[PDB]
Amino acid sequence: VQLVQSGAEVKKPGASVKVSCKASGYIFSDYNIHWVRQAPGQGLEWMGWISPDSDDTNYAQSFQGRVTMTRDTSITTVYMELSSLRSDDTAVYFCARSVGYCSLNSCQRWMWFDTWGQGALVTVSSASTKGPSVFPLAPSTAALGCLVKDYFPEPVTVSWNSGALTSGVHTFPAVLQSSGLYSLSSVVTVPSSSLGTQTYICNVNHKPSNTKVDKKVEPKS
Amino acid sequence: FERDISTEIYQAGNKPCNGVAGFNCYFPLRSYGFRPTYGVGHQPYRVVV
Amino acid sequence: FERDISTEIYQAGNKPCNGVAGFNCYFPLRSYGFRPTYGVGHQPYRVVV
Amino acid sequence: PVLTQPPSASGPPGQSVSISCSGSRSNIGTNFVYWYQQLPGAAPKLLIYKNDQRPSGVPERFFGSKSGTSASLAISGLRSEDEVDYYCAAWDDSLSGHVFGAGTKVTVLGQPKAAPSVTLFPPSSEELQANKATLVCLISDFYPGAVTVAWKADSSPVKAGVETTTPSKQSNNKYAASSYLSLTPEQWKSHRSYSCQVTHEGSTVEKTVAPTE
Amino acid sequence: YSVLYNFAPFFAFKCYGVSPTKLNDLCFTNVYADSFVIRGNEVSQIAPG
Repeated sequence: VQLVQSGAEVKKPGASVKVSCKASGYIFSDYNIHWVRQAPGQGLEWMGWISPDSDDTNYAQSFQGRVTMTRDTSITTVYMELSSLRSDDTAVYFCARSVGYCSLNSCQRWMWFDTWGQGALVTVSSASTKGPSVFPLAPSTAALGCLVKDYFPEPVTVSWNSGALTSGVHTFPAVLQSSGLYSLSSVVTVPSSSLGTQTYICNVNHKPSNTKVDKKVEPKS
Repeated sequence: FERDISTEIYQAGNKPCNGVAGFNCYFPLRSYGFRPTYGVGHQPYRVVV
Repeated sequence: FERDISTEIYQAGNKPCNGVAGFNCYFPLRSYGFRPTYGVGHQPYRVVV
Repeated sequence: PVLTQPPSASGPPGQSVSISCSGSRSNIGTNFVYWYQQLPGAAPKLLIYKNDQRPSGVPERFFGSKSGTSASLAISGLRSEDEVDYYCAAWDDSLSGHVFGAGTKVTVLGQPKAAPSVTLFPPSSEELQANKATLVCLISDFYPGAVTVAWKADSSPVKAGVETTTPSKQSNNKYAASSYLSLTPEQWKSHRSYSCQVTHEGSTVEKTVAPTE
Repeated sequence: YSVLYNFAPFFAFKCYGVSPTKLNDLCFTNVYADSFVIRGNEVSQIAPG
């Protein structure tokens, strides 16, 4: 079976998310679907369950006015609507297929989740959208990095000289600051046989902006 | 001709099972099983009096 | 409601074994042992019926 | 409320490790408990239901148990897949909703202590002609996380808008961190040298690079 | 059936058939008993059917 769903990007607080868990491999009239969120560090939180055949939705005692449900049959999907979001529950949402059909709250005695949907990275942030920017780094053999700062939306693909001459690529996590922007770095392990005679070119690719820049290294000793 | 809606666990031993069950006390409610792959004599009928 | 015992050597292949082992003449008795280091499920339970 | 769980009941491989899941009167003791298996950075899945039977594909080695108010799962021996988190959950009539666990992590009994590899990376002249100077200090090949990062500009310790990252997972099973600041060019020209204080476990490894190199 | 209660709480009292709480006056004709020790990972595998 498959529980595939789309991935919504970063959105400002005060709006509603839009993710649809597509149902396939089974009939959409007997399997109850469940929606949960998973914050890092702590455990899991339960939101509610949806009847597949009728609009019979029962909600938890945690969130009542924030969450509102609707369903459809011909497309065989589900609509998510979380009005007035707050930036305190940045978590990945999962759709879990549970065997068994029930309509009342007392049914939750022989209920379990067999398979769960894959990860859909969805969060809320106010960071502005920005195109990729490449800045060089002076070498100190000698090694140098590729500083990429203030790019949105994430992520970008690091293509060191378009794959023509690269070795020892590294990945770095994005730092957290009060501005909300994020940065990326890529340092390559290179020998001392090419320092000033051959110049290194670092290129990055960003899909939503469709723009590209380049750096100009000036090695000195 | 009487009605009974109880969720309290019915004890079946010696210790008072007010809210603890699993050792010697059983839950008085159980679920039905209605599969189309079952026999003809194990199919649900919607009966009305 | 019947009891049986396996003194003979089980035949898992094609080899004449009436007191000798081999790659197919497996003994039908496998060791368990009681050590106080296994898990609770691996710890033996006493079943009377 | 939430089910009480131990933080980390880790155990060495080769012998059985017992994990407990203690609840309340209404959280557990009247319903059936369930145990959920989740890979790190992936979706969870069910391990055992109703304390008696397991799904198809679930190995028999696994076992589940209950004690009236606490649930226990039994695993015998740890392997390359048994370094994963264990979640315990059930349902209650008090809140009329699902009650999920807190979180438990088990690990085998992994690199020993080592020396940091500090690289001093001055900014290029493209940043200086952009009227800025981003000073960075890149570190790799260290485990565990004990690098006491500090800032010393050889005139006065100044910290303002410091962007440093935690030691995260690398591609060579090591850790890496950095130190980012878009410093003004006059502040960098006013300081004769910049040496990032890299002190791991006491055995510090430091380096310095002249501005003219 | 007083020996069933004063020998500590039992881990797996789950069984299929007549409940022992109503066997006080239900006299029977023939009955047999037997016991064995098996791994606790298959103690739930001892059930009719």
